[PDB]
This record gives sequence, C-alpha cells and structure tokens, in this order.
Amino acid sequence: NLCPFGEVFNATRFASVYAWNRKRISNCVADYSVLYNSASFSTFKCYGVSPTKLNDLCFTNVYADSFVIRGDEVRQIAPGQTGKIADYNYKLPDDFTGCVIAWNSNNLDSKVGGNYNYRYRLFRKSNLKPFERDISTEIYQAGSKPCNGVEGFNCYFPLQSYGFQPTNGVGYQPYRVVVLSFELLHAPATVCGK
Amino acid sequence: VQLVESGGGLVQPGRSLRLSCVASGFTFEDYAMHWVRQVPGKGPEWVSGISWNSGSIGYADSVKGRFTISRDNAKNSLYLQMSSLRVEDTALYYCVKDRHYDSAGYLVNGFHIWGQGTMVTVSSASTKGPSVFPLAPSSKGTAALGCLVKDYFPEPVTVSWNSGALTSGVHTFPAVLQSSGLYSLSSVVTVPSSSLGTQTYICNVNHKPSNTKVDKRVEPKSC
Amino acid sequence: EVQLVESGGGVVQPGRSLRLSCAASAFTFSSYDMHWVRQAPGKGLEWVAVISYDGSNKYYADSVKGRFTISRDNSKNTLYLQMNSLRAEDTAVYYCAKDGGKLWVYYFDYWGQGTLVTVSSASTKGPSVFPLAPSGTAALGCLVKDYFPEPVTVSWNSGALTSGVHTFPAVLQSSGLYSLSSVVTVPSSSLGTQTYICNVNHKPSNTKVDKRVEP
Amino acid sequence: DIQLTQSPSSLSASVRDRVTITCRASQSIDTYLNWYQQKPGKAPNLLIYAASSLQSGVPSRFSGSGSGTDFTLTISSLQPEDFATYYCLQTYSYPVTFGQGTKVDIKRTVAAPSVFIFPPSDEQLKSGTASVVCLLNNFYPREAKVQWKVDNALQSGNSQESVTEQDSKDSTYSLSSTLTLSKADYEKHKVYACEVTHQGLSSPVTKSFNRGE
Amino acid sequence: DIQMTQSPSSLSASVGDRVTITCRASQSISSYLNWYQQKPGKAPKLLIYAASSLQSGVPSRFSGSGSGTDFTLTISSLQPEDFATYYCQQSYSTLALTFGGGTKVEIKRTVAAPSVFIFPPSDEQLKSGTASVVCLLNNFYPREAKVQWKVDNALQSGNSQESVTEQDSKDSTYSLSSTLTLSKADYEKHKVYACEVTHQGLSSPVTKSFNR
Repeated sequence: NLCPFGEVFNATRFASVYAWNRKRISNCVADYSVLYNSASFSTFKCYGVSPTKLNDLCFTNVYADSFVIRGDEVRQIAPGQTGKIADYNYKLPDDFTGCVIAWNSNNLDSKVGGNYNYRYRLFRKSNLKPFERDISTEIYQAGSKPCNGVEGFNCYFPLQSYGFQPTNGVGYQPYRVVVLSFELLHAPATVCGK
Repeated sequence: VQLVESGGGLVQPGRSLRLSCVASGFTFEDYAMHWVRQVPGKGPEWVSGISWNSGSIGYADSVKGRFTISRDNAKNSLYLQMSSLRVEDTALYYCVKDRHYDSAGYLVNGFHIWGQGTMVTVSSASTKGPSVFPLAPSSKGTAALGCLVKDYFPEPVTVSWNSGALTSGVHTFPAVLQSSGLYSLSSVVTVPSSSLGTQTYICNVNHKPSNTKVDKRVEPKSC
Repeated sequence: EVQLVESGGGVVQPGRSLRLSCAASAFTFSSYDMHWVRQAPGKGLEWVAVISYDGSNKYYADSVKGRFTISRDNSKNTLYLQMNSLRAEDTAVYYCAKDGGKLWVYYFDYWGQGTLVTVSSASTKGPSVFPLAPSGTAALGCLVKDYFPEPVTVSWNSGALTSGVHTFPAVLQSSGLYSLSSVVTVPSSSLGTQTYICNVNHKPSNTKVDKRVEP
Repeated sequence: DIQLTQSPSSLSASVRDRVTITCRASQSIDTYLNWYQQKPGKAPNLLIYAASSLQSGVPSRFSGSGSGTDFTLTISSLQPEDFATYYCLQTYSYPVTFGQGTKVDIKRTVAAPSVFIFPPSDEQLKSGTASVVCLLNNFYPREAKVQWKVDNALQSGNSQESVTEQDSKDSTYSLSSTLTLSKADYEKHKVYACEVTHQGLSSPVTKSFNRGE
Repeated sequence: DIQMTQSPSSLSASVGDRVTITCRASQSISSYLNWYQQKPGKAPKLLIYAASSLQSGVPSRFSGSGSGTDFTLTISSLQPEDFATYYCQQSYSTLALTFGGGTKVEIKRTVAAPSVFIFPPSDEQLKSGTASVVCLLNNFYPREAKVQWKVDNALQSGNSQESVTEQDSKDSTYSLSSTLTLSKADYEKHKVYACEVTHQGLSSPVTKSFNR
C-alpha cells in the first residue's frame, strides 16, 4: 500500500520546533510525484538526492520530521546552518541526504490575539547533535548561582513563544516545515518509490 | 465519527449537573471542543469552549463563574460542570467539535461536527398528568374543532384524531412552558360542516411521563 | 555524439518576455533530466532551472523563480524556457545542458553552443567612428562609439592589413550603448606614404563606415 | 461583546431565485465569520468558513463574501430543501456570538387565515380555571397578530401563543393563542373575542362568543 | 548557497608543466564536486564528476581528488589545447547548484614591458558633445597591469573603462585599452591629461601625457 505522506503534510496542526514530531515510514510504496505537486511550497530544497530521482530509489527507512518556525528561520533548516533554531531546536547533519519543504501557514497558525502555543528553545548550554530532540523544561542557569527550578535573575525558562499574528510581516509569520530524510543502511529496503 | 452526550435530565433550579461527551472516529486531541445549547423553539447560544491542552478556556457571560468546562484527552471525553442551574439554562446541550485548536481568533474556527445533544430541564415541580378539555365546534362549509392538553410535566405529549383516521387539516401546536412550570398544548382539525351531526370526532391524548391517556369526544355544544 | 542546438535569443526590453528553445539529437531525450544554465558577460556560470525526464517536476533557482518557466516536448525532442518579466540582470548567454544521470545528484555532461539574451530598452543605433591620430614605432586606430547592439566588425585595408592589429572587446557605457577600440601599430616611415582606413560594419543597423586615419 | 446583526430576519423566495442574506458586525472582524444552516430539530450545519471558503460537501450554490464589518451569504439558485434559518458567527474574539438568524422560506402567494374561537368547557370551569382558545388556520406570511379582548378589554400578560412550522404543501402557517383565567375571574365577564390582523386580510377578523349561550 | 572558492584565480604555465587547481567549499559537500573546462567563446565541457571519476573521452592527464571541503584538479602534463578556464561545481545541494569562480590557465612567457601610447579625441568627435581620452598598453606580459588616470594630478575614479585582448598568437602578449569618458564641459575645465601605467616589467611607474 501507499506511504502515508498525507498524514504529515495535511495534519491539522504541527508541533513546536523544540518538540518536533518524527514519522517513521516503512514497508510501503511512495508516490513522490503527487506529493510534491499537491500544495504550493514557498521553500523546496533537496540535498544529496534529486526529487525526480526518488521514484527510482529505495531506502531502508524514510523519516518525515515536521514542526513550525517563523519565516526568517526557514533558512536555518539546511545542512551546515547555524542559529537559535539550528543550534538549539532542529539540526541537520552536514552530509544530510533528503529534502526540506516549507510553506506559509499564516492562515492556520496565527491568531488575532496572537498564537503563543508554538515555542522554541532559546537557552541551551551546548548545541544539538544532528537529529537531536530536546524537550527539557529545566530552568537555565545563566550565572554562577544555581537556580534549583526557580526562575529569576540568571535563571530563565528555556522555551520562548513565537506569538503569531496574521498581520505580521512574512518574516514573523508561521511556516510549517517538513524534512524528509532518506536513510540507506545495509539492510533490506522497505520504501521504494512508484 | 460521533459525539455522544450524557448526563442531562430533570434537575431542580439551584442544583448542579455534570454533562459528559464521548468522542470517537477522530483524533479528539486534535481539535478544540465546545458546548452549544438551544432552548426549545429558539435559536442557538454558544456556552463554553476549551483549546485542547487547556491552553485557552472561555465562557458565555450568562454562564461564567457557574460553569466549568474540562476535557480528558486519554478518555476522549469533554465535560461541562453546571453548578447552580437557573431556569434560563434549560436547553438541549450540544457537544461540538471545533475545526482547529483555537478559541478566540482562528479564521477556521467552526462547528464542523455536532452531537445529538442532551436535554437539561430546569424547573420546579415533579411529574403531573394533564387534563384534557374539548374545543367543541361552534354553531356560528368547513368547521373546526380541537382539544386542549393542559397542566402536565415534563414534555412531551402526543395527540391524534379519530384514532388516526382523521389527518387532513390537523394542526398540533408546540407546547408552551407556563409560569407554574407546567406545559400546555392544543390540537385542532378542520372538517366539513355537513358532517358535524353525523360524524363523531374524538381526540386521543397521550402523556407518557405520567401514564395518562384520555379519549375525549368532541361534540357540538347543545343549547 | 550528443548535439544540442539553441534558438530564440535576441534583444528584449525590461518587463517583456522571451522564449528559448533547445533541440536535442542522438540520445534518448525522454529519459534524461534537462537543465538551463546562463552566463553573464564576463561573469561565471549560474544554474537556472531543471526539468524531469517526463516534465512533471520542475525546479528553478531563486534568482528566476516565479519569473521563468521551464518545459519540454518529448515528441519534438526540444527543451523550452519561457522567460517573463526580464530584468537587466537577466542579460546573459543561455545554455541548455543534459543531465549526466550516473549519480544520485545533478551534473551536466553536455552543453549547447548557447544563445544570447540582451535585456535593454535601447534602440538599434548605428555606430559613430572617430579616428585616433598618433602623436621607436607609432600607433593609430579608430574609435567605434555609441552603437547598439553587439557586434561590430572592424578591419583595416579591407582585410589586407593583418599583422599588428588589436581590436578590443566592447564595453557597455552608462548610456546603454557600446564602445569599442581598434588599433594597429605600423612603422613610422610609411606614415604619409601608406594610407590607413578602418572598415567598420554594423549589421544590426546596416551601417558600413570607412574612415581615413592620418596624423 | 461583538454584536452580529443579520438582515432580513425573515425572507421569502421561490425556487431558482437568488437569495442574499446580510450580516453586519459591530466592529471589524477581518475574515473571521462563518455561516450555518439549521433546519428545525437538527443541529446547525456549517456552510461557509473564513467568510468565503466553502465547507466540504456543501453545494456550490452557497457562497459567502465580505471582510471587516459587512458580509453576505448567497444562494445562487434557491432549492426546495434549502428552507431553514441561517446564522452568521464571528470567530474574531471571545465570546463566540451568533446573529439572530434569517429564516429563509420558500415563497408562496399571500393567504388569509381562517379564525375559530372555543369557549372553556363546563368540565374545566368546575376545575377553577377557564381557558379560551383562538385558532388561526392556514395563512401566509407568518407575521400575524392575535389580540385578546375580554368585554372589549385588551388582555396582556395572561395569554400565550404558539405557531406551527410552515406547512410543506400549501406553504402556510397556523397559530393558536390561549387565554387563561380563574373560574371566579371567568364568571365576572361575558364576551370573549380574539382579533386577528394579517397581510391577507384587508381588515381584522374577529370571532367571539357569549358566556352561557 | 554553498560558495565555491577557487585558488588561484589565474596561473601561467608552459606546455608539459604539472598544473594543480584548488577548489574550496563553504561547507562539506562529501564527494559531489565536478570540474568543467571552458574555451573562450565555447560551451563548457565536463572533465571530472564525483570528485575523482574521469568522464568518457577526457584524456587521462586530467584527474581529480579531494573530499569534504577541499578539492584539487590536476593536469599531469599540460598540452597546448589545455589552455582554458577551469570551473569547479558542487552538486551536494542538488537544487542549488553553484560553480566556482574559475581558474584561467594561461601560457607563461617571458616578462614583457608595455608600449604606452595616448591619443587625444578627434576634432570630428568634440562637436558631438562627448570627449574620450584613450590610453594604450601594447604587448605586455603578464596580464596584471594597473592603469591610473590623472587629470591635473587628480585621480579619476569612476570615469574610465578598460578592455584587454586575448593572448596574441605570435608573442603571447596582452594589450589593454582604457577609455576615459567625460563631457565637453568637464574637458575644458582641466589642462593636464595623463595615463599612469604600473606593470611587472617596469622598474618604476611610466606615465604618457599630452597638453590640449
């Protein structure tokens, strides 16, 4: 049967970038041509593989990561990028093989009173390793005094809200991102394009 | 995909009820949930809503401070705690699925799936059987006669004519809630005047809440 | 033996549109992806767009996205590039390139000869040729100034004087026109005895000017 | 807190007609407005979301337009099954507020009601209460006034009305008004009448009776 | 995008020399790096793909190496037809293909000093309203040469255009022409018109000038 790409792209809501969802796709036939021409995409960049060649290739597993960021941060979802999102929220490896797809979701993720449900990790001591997901809410220690789970001076909550409003500039508007990873182990492949 | 309400019924004013809603056929955690009520014979009134992760909750001004909405995502259930039920709260309460997840300002926020609703009846008094009085055809080509079903509780009643043999020209009106907390209702039928002395007309009243059945013969009033 | 022939290039005003073609031969055209690569005057190479073998998937560079359209007709073995809303930045020589197809990624193995697309509002103006009089050999030449568009052919003595001639590439001055210099070094003894005439021809404007050069 | 006012509150159109309903918000709500169709005894069904976006499975003859404060719902070609009340609903701010609704009815020609009056029975009079009933049979449009007169005195605050749903055949309405008095209050008066005013009546029709004749 | 930086931008070698061109990437691109050769006025031709795979029909004297961010193309024995511009192009970012700046391999000859000539604008041009001052650098090597316009000892910047010919088939030298363009109103405003030339074959800057 067909691979469930529609469950990821057409999901009625998306996760925050710090708690990005991952869908493991296996043992199915994938129709990439219909998927990539379904909706209109503002960002479509592939790395290490052509999007027309996927219909001919087979992989052990295909990963479909999805999350929401703002417009000025879509450029960070790429191999070799740095920034608050790429370092503390979602990191792709330098030899990432796959495609990153994004589209404007101002109609879906922005509120009149502001949508503060989408968060991103603002404070973290070290950078995330490739494909790392940190959902910790421990109080960040910015000084020499321990915080002991209490917010205060040099003691910050590590998550920060976006606050999406439909009248903001396109750089501040919410964008839903889908990152397709194509893993090729030395094991029998289960996902072939067709 | 369904929304099934329970918990409604008869309750005395000033008391409390807890309404429940069991959701199935969709990801209950994927959507905001709302309560909308409708008084019999009137329009709709939105009551309360909740985001999903309890991130946003709202109430109509007429119910704020008295109602509490909540949801149990693990049980796919929505709840409405209705402390201090006024009479103005009597209505059929619909459990409704919202289109997305906001309860404030989403252009998409809509009431896409609706439950059948549960009835909350807030009034004094217990069960009472109705009295059935004839609406006899008067003397002053087509004549009209009827029956009056008065002073019963709770709803509903049913009225037929000549055991169902008379259906053309029959109008049975929706019941009204009197100030005493009891309901009343009427039913009428138009017939040719030439049959008023040869055709017997009898109305069949049925009030199941009180086990009352009454067969009233409606004759022209003799001087 | 892989051939690619382009056509459809020329002059175009800003904001107008132009369509290019690329006829393929001597290979399975309906099975390989195709590319468009442009090259600005004196600049490097810039990938423009790519189209799949069946033409169902199309991808464009950000510099031309929402402005150009790539397409192909497998029955005619031709590749197309509809260029709309052309800016001055689009002035370049446009190549079509066949995909190698031996890797998981794109790469160009064969290129077309290329066609020029010049985006400018300047009308086809004829050249104005001015002489350059000399002041241990000497030098003299002609100045082909104010002409649109490229090119102009400059020769000396109707092609008889070959040795010592240096014709310089044209430059696009601020007035939207081109300016070109052509010089020739001759022995200072045959100056008043040997007569020098530069032959300037401008086919786009159909202008042939012969000018004498004397000190 | 944000008031929605629909116009008209009642509409009469025939099959194939173009129906347009207006909904005005007390303040700007951008495109955050939904349209709902509700047939009596049924849950409201969503028709339009985001002011102009059609709901899945809703016929394309329904369409919405507008932004800010003025909006319109349009039925391009009216159908027999499209009789219902149509509500507009703002989703710009909380609380979620509805319009009063526009009852769309399938147009018929103007029809006058038939008026009948019924005295209280001797059986009820021994019960201590007297109920006088007035009947309005088969009229159109629905707008009709029933005035109770007890010895020519207009009775307010002691009678209640009830209107049937519009008949599916001749497209008429029917109304019943019930005047309630105690037995002591009943035997105090003689003439009991009910006056009926309607568009299909060039003048009010009055049916009456005298107690004890 | 991924920037490809080639080094050197120009090199001069003779037939038979071993030439090595370097290509650096702004980020790791694994082994997806290709090399292209472009003759002036001709279409590019593929030499190496996938960093080290030789294309069919390309002479074995071409070879590529490297991985990650640093790559090298090597011509073991340079031939007369190998004098051209060589580009590297990364293919890791399949939908954002980018080329290097290019490395033009030229013919090394002995250093040649330029012959500098200056030509005033002709009488037939001044009546049109434009004045162009021309400076010529004739037969010099290498290409690196600076032409500085001095009008009344004032450096003229933003007012001249340069043009260099291809290497001559006889002596393999270059030629440069600088055209200083100013309106007639600017022309009679000054007196001294000079052209300063700096070149490897000049022990000191040479200046050729004239008086109006």
